[PDB]
Amino acid sequence: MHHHHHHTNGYLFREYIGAQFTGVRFSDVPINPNLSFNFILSFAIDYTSPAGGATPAPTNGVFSPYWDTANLSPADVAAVKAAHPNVSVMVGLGGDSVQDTAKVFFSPTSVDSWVANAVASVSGIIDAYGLDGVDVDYEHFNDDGGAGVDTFVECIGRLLTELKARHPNITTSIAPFEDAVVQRYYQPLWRRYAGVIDLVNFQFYTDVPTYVMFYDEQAANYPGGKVLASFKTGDVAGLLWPEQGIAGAKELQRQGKLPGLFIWSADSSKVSSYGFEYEIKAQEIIANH
Repeated sequence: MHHHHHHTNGYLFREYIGAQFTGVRFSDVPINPNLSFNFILSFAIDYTSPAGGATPAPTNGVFSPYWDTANLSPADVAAVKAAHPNVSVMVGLGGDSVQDTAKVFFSPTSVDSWVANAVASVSGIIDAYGLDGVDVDYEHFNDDGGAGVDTFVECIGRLLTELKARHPNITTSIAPFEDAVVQRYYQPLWRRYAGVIDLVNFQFYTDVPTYVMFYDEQAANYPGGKVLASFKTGDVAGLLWPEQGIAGAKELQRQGKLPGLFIWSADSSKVSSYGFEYEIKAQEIIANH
């Protein structure tokens, strides 16, 4: 039977930046003036510092910036936004590791204690940097006796609900990927708290044979037409990866299935053999339907 024609194509491009300390600055990244552009500062983490060889440990939701704050400061956020009225800057929470040391687990002491610490500390980072929202990117779960799915759903849902109360215009997102545990944690969060989660930054970087079939699996896992496509730069596999992402994004857009697109990461692109070419190509697609 005919499938309903999708009507979701949008004008959003997002760029993760700051995790890899390659000297990248907002001003290095080409910004297409004909779309909505977001940077995502990578990452604030509720772990202690690894500086000088210390072992990071969970802080129960007391987040600190661990991106390259020297090159991506509050003044730098203000400057890129003054030069580019289409730019917003968000803070990412979590990520894989604490500056390439300990893996970042979702490890609350309790819902209420973690939420209280997370609201205060993340609101503090949003205030200090003048930010426009928050991306939730927990990727490691203690799924065999540690903090379970309902604890995660309540922690993130209540954090985003209170931030939407305190910063009513902010943009929230979640960043799941295709891992059975990760999907079990994020799918019920979207079901129970979609009202306070604006975007799904699904990481597409399976035996599913095509990019669009893989995307449609996630559109069905996270209903509402707000799943962004994505790809990664600076890959061991080379330009094969990003070229498949570009082709996938073009095919999604042909089908009305491309609300937006994001790249991991500015830092990787900067030191790649292709510079920011994929940011330019991705933004050309998003700006010119």
